[PDB]
Amino acid sequence: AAKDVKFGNDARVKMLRGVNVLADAVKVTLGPKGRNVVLDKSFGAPTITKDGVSVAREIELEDKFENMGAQMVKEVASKANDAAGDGTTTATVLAQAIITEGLKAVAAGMNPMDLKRGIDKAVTAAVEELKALSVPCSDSKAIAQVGTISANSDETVGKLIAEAMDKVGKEGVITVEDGTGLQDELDVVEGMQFDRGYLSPYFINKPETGAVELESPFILLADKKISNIREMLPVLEAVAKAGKPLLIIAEDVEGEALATLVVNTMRGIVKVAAVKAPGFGDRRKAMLQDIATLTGGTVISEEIGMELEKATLEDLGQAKRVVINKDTTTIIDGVGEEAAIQGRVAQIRQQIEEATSDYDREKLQERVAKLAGGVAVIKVGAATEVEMKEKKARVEAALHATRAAVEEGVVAGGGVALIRVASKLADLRGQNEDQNVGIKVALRAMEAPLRQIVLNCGEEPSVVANTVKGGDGNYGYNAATEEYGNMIDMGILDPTKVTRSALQYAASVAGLMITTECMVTDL
Amino acid sequence: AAKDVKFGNDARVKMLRGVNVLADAVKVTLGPKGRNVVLDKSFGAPTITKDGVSVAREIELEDKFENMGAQMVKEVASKANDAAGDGTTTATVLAQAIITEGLKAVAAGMNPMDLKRGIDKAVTAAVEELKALSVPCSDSKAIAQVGTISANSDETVGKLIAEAMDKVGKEGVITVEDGTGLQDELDVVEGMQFDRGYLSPYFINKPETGAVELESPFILLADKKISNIREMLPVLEAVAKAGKPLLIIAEDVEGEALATLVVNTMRGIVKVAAVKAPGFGDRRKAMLQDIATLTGGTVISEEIGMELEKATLEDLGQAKRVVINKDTTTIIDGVGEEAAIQGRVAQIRQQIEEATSDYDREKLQERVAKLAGGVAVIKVGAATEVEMKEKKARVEAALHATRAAVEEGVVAGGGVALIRVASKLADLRGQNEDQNVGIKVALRAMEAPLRQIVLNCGEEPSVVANTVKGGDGNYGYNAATEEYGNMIDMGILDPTKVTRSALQYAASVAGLMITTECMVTDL
Amino acid sequence: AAKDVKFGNDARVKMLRGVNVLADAVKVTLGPKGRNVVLDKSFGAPTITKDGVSVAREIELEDKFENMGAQMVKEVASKANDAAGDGTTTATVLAQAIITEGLKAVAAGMNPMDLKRGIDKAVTAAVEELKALSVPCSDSKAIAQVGTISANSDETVGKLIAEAMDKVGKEGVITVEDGTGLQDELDVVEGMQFDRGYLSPYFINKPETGAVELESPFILLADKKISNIREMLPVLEAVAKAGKPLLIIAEDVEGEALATLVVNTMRGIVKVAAVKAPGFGDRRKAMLQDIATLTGGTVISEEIGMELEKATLEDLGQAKRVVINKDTTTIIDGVGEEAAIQGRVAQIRQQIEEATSDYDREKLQERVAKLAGGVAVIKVGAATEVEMKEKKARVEAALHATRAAVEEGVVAGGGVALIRVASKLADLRGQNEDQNVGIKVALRAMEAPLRQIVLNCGEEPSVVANTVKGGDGNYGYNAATEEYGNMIDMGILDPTKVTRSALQYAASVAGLMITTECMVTDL
Ligand SMILES: Nc1ncnc2c1ncn2[C@@H]1O[C@H](COP(=O)(O)OP(=O)(O)OP(=O)(O)O)[C@@H](O)[C@H]1O
Ligand SMILES: [Mg+2]
Repeated sequence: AAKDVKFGNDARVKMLRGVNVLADAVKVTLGPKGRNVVLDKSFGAPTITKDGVSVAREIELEDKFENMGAQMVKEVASKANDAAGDGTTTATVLAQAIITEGLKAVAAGMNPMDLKRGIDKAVTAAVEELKALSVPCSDSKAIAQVGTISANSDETVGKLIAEAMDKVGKEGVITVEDGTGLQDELDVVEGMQFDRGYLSPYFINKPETGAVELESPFILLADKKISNIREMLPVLEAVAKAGKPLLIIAEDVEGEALATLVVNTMRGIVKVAAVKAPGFGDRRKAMLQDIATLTGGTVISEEIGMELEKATLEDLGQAKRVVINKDTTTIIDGVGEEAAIQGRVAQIRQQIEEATSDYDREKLQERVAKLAGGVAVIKVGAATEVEMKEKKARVEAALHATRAAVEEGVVAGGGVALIRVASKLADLRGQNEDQNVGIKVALRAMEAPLRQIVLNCGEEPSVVANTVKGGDGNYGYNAATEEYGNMIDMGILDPTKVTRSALQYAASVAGLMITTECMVTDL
Repeated sequence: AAKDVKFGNDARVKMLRGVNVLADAVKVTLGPKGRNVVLDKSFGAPTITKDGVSVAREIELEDKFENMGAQMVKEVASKANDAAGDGTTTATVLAQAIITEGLKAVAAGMNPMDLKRGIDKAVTAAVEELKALSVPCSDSKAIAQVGTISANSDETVGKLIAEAMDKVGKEGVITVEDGTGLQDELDVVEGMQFDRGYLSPYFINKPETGAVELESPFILLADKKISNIREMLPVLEAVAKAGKPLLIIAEDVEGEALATLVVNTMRGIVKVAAVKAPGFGDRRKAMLQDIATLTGGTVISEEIGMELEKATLEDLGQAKRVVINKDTTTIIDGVGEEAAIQGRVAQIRQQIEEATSDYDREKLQERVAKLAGGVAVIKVGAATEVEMKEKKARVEAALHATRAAVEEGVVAGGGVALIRVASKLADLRGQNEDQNVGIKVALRAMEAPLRQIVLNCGEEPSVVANTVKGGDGNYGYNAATEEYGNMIDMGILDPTKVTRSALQYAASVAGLMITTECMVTDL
Repeated sequence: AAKDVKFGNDARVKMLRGVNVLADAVKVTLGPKGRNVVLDKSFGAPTITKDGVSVAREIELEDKFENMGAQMVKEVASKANDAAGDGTTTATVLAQAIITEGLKAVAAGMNPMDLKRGIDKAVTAAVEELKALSVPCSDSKAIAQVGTISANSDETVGKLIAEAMDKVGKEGVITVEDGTGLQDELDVVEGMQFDRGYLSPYFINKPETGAVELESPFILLADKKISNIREMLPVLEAVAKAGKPLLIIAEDVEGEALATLVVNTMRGIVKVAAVKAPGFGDRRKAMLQDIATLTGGTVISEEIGMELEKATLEDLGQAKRVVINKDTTTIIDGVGEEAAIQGRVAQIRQQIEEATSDYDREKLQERVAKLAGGVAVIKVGAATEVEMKEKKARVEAALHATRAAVEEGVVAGGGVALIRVASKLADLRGQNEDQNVGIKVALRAMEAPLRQIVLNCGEEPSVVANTVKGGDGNYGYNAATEEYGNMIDMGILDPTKVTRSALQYAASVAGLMITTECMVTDL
């Protein structure tokens, strides 16, 4: 394209404008008194929403430069939600704050690199402080309390989570499914989960949540790199004859002919999803075995002279359901052979006993944990299909909030934790003055979420912030009841992981953007 | 595509303008002295109408923001007509009123969230007041009086309704069909009705009323989720050979291949409609059985290893006629086996006797009520096909009006009930002053319908409103005769359900719109 | 030409906007926190001053409506400014707050008349509270502090004022002159000041103040009025030989005969001034004698039979310089005779004792006092001439404020009095709600200026205001200290009169602005 190139402050004002549109649109929804946002749809009537993630998804600007600013913050802030299951809007609010004051200082002649070092330092210390402020959430009593809090004070949801976690471990794999009636059901089943997402976003299925569900799919295990459809057609035909969907777990699927056809062609004729095999090197092969035995299928390895051209249906494994997302694949009910699965777990258990290094032992037991761990399936029952569907959503939300809570504890919600740790860091300094203003920039930015929340309440944000800061510990402002108090006692908290991810990612883009001297885009 | 984003008062004036165009166009038709509205048609000569619903359907604005305002109010107001069988225009008039004054207050600096709380409170109390003001309509004498009133004082229509309702219960399923001659006919027949509408609006048949009629259709019962046409083609072919239309009652039909072909392809070759099975969980399966026995067909369940690939015509049930709409499916004459149907009803009746909980008993008898209830078919006879067709329409209307009347009674029509309950709530207050103006905003809005009605009469609306308010009970203004009096005695009333739905939905959008800070639309 | 007229809110908005613009600049400047200010001039090099007013003076609004609205505030403010000597800004600040609220109320549609009444009522109450609150001016140390306030942390000015004040006496008038050199000089000047107006503004000299200063004025004293030229003429002839500027003292000059000839006939190229002789009756004569002695000139009376014509220049005394203002005319230094002046004083002094009556004593004592007191002159040095002018202006302002402050007594500054009174005021209720709101508005207005100072501080005025209100007695916030302490103890006090004056004027303006439905402008 002939390009349009901008440098320094020119590129600065451009990015700031794009960020302000994105942040201002999204932040109106912040807090219990958050306002609505109308998103036009050609499909029919507009959508009125308060989900800041939905709003962000719709933000695209006309000016190429401003749009670059917005798309940058959107990409990083989204990583927060992916990591902690929440944090995107807060990440956006913080990012806008750091970027606004950062660029002001830059334009005032301060050194961008120093400013960033200062911002980065304040964030390091602040994360330490949050870690210290964190209230743990380990015992089943705590787990349930967090669960119900997340489920809008639903004692039943908290119970479900706590029960599932107890029956499968706090770091065990738990799924949520539709109930068969009024009563909730919970049953551990043969399954597994690995950190590998879909190869193509175009594999997204009915689940609007950005995931893909496959009922009774055929699992295809091939440690080869499939770039062409030719040597896979026979399998595809057989699968098609079965009418069942397919899950391709290979070393990697290349977008030359395979991923191309699998997506561009299979837009209705079949249901095929593809993901990379877990791990690398030799472990990649071993793990595929675990998955194979688990699903009862066999792996096609060129090493053994296995040919996908001859891969029959009996080679393919199967599971009651499979759910894949951005960065994870969960095999819910492997049709494997109980004894076979137990045999492998034992085989690996033996290998662990005869391990000659910590690294070997560690990875070895991570594998047995997956196989021997199983999947806990929660079946949300209710009186009506509507209630059932609504409760199910609540359970899914509470489950992600609670898991984050068990991992890093919990902290005063309502934007109070950030304003708390910030008030502590008032004496923090750096290698020099620029670095110092960098530190101040971040500390002041940490007050943005609470001030926004109080803004939507029709209250004075600088007065409430001033008050909350003067307090100590988990003392804050409850925007729901609009009264001060102990945030934790008032049941207003966030998993420390989301507040952390939000701050870190926010500081990440803010740092990159503050140290950007040139922007290039098509005319 | 690049978006155009508006915040605060800017988005405010935009929505208000779009709402005023929609409301002003529709409200000219309000009352006995309502004016006409000409709707251009490319198809030929323009249509002159007084049906406010038809007018609304045509309203689309050029400005993307203003159009969003109009489409919002149209979507919610339509829910009133769907719920109570009327109320859309009143809902629009009220909505415009609440929104107009609400936004004024917002722009005056009042808290949007408070204003909405106040509006919401006044509506809660007002609905209580309407409930108190309601004159019941239960005895057959009342039922007939309401019926004839709705049928433009036709004693025969009232009789028909009362007779049908008596022969099948006030909450029983009653249909209206074309007569075979001069005399009206009424006969209860084997049938059923469940709250499940068409999956695709594109299934609408000849009935312009937004419904779909199917003569002697083949009912296909499958508790599976049909997303692909492949495993259903054989059935479709067989059905095609029969020339009879088809009704697909499945767990859900996904728009991947099935709903896609069934709609996009079957635009003339066949007549196929699809709806979701009633209920969820285990009840979904049980109910499908009821429907199966009722229509004489069998359900295809993967659990039993049933394959749609082998679903022959004998598996499909049949009914004399089936009528599906936005949110309901009515099986008018099941070709089921009398004894079989009686057997099931007995079987379930036994289950009720051995029930171990209120929830079980309740749902169990709801099912027997459907099967054992049957459908009352009214056959509108007349001297000429024109008369027959016109009377039939009257019967259908009177039948919505009367059913709504039996459910929640009846109240002074002519916009008098709303202005009545409002005059009572003059001392109502809230948590604060903003909330108070919120309350006033709603109370003043409740006078809009009557004032509009009187406006179309060429009379002074503030004088008539002032007078009606000073009165008491069902005392109001009869815009037909243009004299004051007792609305109920003058036979000018509305089912309490429509006045309620109108107010609630109106306050709903008005509330959302008043608490909207940002609008996003394509450039 | 044609005028554009606006009515209702539209008129109001223009005024409001205009008011805000003017107010905003003023508000920031006001308070020691605010920085001084320099004013640009197209005319020439920029003018350097430290006045809130000046900013207002500079500010003109392009929009006629806005400008006019702005003008209204300024004019009132100036009036307050003159009387108070200070608090120009305060009035402006107060007015703006009041106006905005009042306008909002107008937006409310409450009848503004009540609001104005309420405001007036509130003002009256506040005034009473203030008066009680106010305490007598403290000693010179306080005076210096008072001076410093006018100083805006100009220590020297306060010192100068105090020093000048001490020597002269508070009662004694102090005059400011440009410094001879960088070092300030304070010289007491012998001479008497008597409060006499200048007959015509025409006489009024070049300087903006309009006080007329004559260099080496010649003083002619006549008891008799100067009827006509002819009697004058022989005086004039001597004067022609003269040509040093002439000052004339006469009991009165009948305007037409003298003035008509003088103005029309006489170019008046030589500077001339006329003043009425101080006092009336014998006392007036006595005063004249005192003046005459001080001048060293002689007075001619009909009773003496001395002729003006006969009287030569020698009879006329000379003064080093004379300054005349409308209120008063003073002679900075008559050449006089040292012995003569002293002798006269003694003679008068003897007379004072001699007279039995108080009345006689008072007149005599007053007469002696004037001569004895003399006038005090203050010179302001500066690094540069420009600075000196700026300094001088500040000094002058301080002096007036100080003088006013002392007589009035001092009240806590910082708008502490205003806030304090308001709380009491709040309890008071207006006759009707509309009045009530207005009353509240006035109270709110009072609070605001405290906030503005706080804002300059950058401290959140809310907390400060709240804290200030909470404290009983004199409780306030010292900007400089940024510590809470008694205002009196702090010694930062604003004059009661100034505070009172500003408030009243602001209220008046605000009320007027609110009332004014319509504005008219030229096209
Ligand atoms: N250290 C201080 N703490 C509190 N308030 C102070 C302090 N020093 C002065 N002030 C206040 O600042 C105001 C005086 O400033 P300024 O003279 O600018 O206001 P103004 O008289 O209204 O404006 P102008 O003098 O331009 O008319 C008074 O209310 C005074 O009490
Ligand atoms: Mg001042």
